[PDB]
Parts: sequence; structure tokens; C-alpha cells
Amino acid sequence: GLKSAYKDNFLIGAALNATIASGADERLNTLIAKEFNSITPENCMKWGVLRDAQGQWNWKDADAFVAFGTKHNLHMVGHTLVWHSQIHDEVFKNADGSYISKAALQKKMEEHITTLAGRYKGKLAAWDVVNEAVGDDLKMRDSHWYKIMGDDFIYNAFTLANEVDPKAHLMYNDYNIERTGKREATVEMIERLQKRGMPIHGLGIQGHLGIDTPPIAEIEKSIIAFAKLGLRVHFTSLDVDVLPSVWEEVSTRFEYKPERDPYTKGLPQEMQDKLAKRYEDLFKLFIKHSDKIDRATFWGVSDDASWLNGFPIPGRTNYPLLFDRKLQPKDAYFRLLDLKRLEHHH
Ligand SMILES: OC[C@@H]1O[C@@H](O[C@@H]2[C@@H](O)[C@H](O[C@@H]3CO[C@H](O)[C@H](O)[C@H]3O)OC[C@H]2O)[C@H](O)[C@H]1O
Ligand SMILES: [Cl-]
Ligand SMILES: [Mg+2]
Repeated sequence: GLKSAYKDNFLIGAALNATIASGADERLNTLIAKEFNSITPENCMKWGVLRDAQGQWNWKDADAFVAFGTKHNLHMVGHTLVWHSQIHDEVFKNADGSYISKAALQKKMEEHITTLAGRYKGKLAAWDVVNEAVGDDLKMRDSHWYKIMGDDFIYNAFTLANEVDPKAHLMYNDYNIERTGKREATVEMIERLQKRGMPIHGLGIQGHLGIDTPPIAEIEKSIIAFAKLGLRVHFTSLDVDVLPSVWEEVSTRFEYKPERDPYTKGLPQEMQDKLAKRYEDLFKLFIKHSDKIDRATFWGVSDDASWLNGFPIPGRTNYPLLFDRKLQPKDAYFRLLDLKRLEHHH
């Protein structure tokens, strides 16, 4: 499978939802063991999913994920310690809406990281310590984290994670950093935190790509720029959106319309071909820069369980991954295998 074909290049990973990570699906257990040598929990280690609004913890799904990776001897990436999404407003705010102090939030971060990264110390090889800190306007994202703590929210998150599990490979992770503008803003931020002595080992490019954009050349610039920071590059959340885009009026663009969901009956072969060529282009690039890249993780296993079916428009039928809704490999899968099977060396 993919993991074996790409053995000499990088890990091949998948994000697993809680149903998959339970181990109850024999067909996926088989598929995953064959294809992937790394996994990431799709949701269960996120603050607002793992904990309730009162801060109470429920380990069932997170433990099941770690048990699954241990059972199958898979490299495991924790996702994610500090992020502005899927986290209760109660972490940051009093019931009246007012923000708590920097000191009070720091205490909460310390408790969260110490507990979560501590539980799985030595079991998870890597952590997405901070996710999505640069805004799409290229300034620091105006989250509660940032408004209360400043850039110390990032510095302190990495410091704490490194104290709790000194052996973990600590990553900053973001989307659209394949693109000019955000790439450079991210480079500058990381540069300035590295200067301050922040422990950081890796840089995650999410890789939520469109069928057309961004071009390979922009992605290449990012691989090269982030590697120059002395960081290992990971592609963390790969998928290819094949459906009409709403990214380019502004307030109805997220509503369901049938014209924006044109493949409910199946993805036609011509689009299968385009999708296969797009993934092939991408993996050619990755192979080219295998010296800089530790991992390529897909944000799901099969198309039936992709988040892009419901984002950014609820209820669509998307086709973003390497396995179809019956778990059969798509044409894109075979193009990826052929890149390695037919590789030329001395
Ligand atoms: O519809 C219910 C549920 O939604 C899906 O999970 C979503 C995640 O996949 C999503 O992951 C983020 C994707 O963007 C970035 O890569 C980020 O780093 C990821 O955490 O987060 C929102 C979730 O709703 C599941 O597919 C499905 O069961
Ligand atoms: Cl899940
Ligand atoms: Mg282990």
C-alpha cells in the first residue's frame, strides 16, 4: 500500500474519526493497516470535544484513538493543544461575556497541556501544539487566545508542551500557508518566536487544496521557505475539493444550492481523471522535496467520511480523498503508487 511505496520518502497518514478509531470496522482496520503508518485524531483531542464547558474531562474516544495506534504500531499525532475553534467560550469568558485575566487563562492552559500531553507522553510522537494563529488578513488571528495573552499564547503553549513531553515533535499547523502572503507572515512569526527560544520542531501545512488552486509552484515555495527555518515540513490535512467554490453574494454563499452540488449521482470519469492528475502533481512535488518532508496525512480515509461533504456548505457530495464511499481505491490512488513503482534510480 501507500505507506510501503513511500517508505523511503515520508510517512503516509490519515485522520481518524471516533467511529473508525473504535476498532469496530474490520474493513477499515484492514485498509488502514495496509495503507497508513501515521494517524491523527480528527476531533477527539480538541479542547471543546474532550472537555465539557465546566472543564470536566471524558477520555473515552481519545483513549480509544491512542489504543488503536498502539495496537497497529502507528505513528500518532496529537491534534491540537491550543486553537481558537472547537473550544468553549467558558475557557475565555465569564458568563457576562467579559474576558478573564491573562493569569487565569495561563493557568487553564497549563492545566490543559500538562494533563493532555502528559497522559499520552511517549505514546504520541508529535503534537500540533498551536493551530491557525495567523489570520487570513495576514495579521495575527484575532482570537480570544491572542486578545487576552498576545503572542505569549503561542510561546507558552510550545514551552509547556516541551516540558511535559520533551520527546514529542512539536508543530505549528495552518491552512493557506501554501500561498503568498500568509506564507511570509507565518515565516516572520515563527522566526521571531524561534529567536525568543521557543521549542518547535515541525511546520504543518494543512493542504486543503482545490482541484485547480493553489498551483504547485506556490506550494513549492512554502516547502522551501519553512524548511529554511530548520523545521521539518509535514502535510497534515490533505484533501482536494472538487466542488464549485464559494471562496471567490458573500452572506448567501454558504447556503445549499443544487447548482453548487453537481455530483450527487457520482463523480464522472473526466473529473476522476482531473482529481488523479491533481494528486499526482502534488505527490511529484512531495517526492522532489522528500528530504524536507516528514509526513503526508490525508484528512480522512474515504470520501464518505470527509468534512468537505459538510464544509463550507452543509450536505454536499464531495470526492476529496483516495478511497471512495465503498472503500475502493480511486484513480488518484493508483497514480500515487505508480510514481514510486516506476521511479528511476541507479
Ligand atoms: O459533521 C460532523 C463531523 O464534522 C467533521 O469533523 C470536522 C473536522 O474534520 C474539522 O477538522 C479541521 C479541518 O480543518 C483543519 O484541518 C483543522 O486543523 C481540523 O481540525 O474540524 C471541524 C469538524 O466538524 C467530521 O468529518 C464529521 O464527523
Ligand atoms: Cl470524530
Ligand atoms: Mg507506542
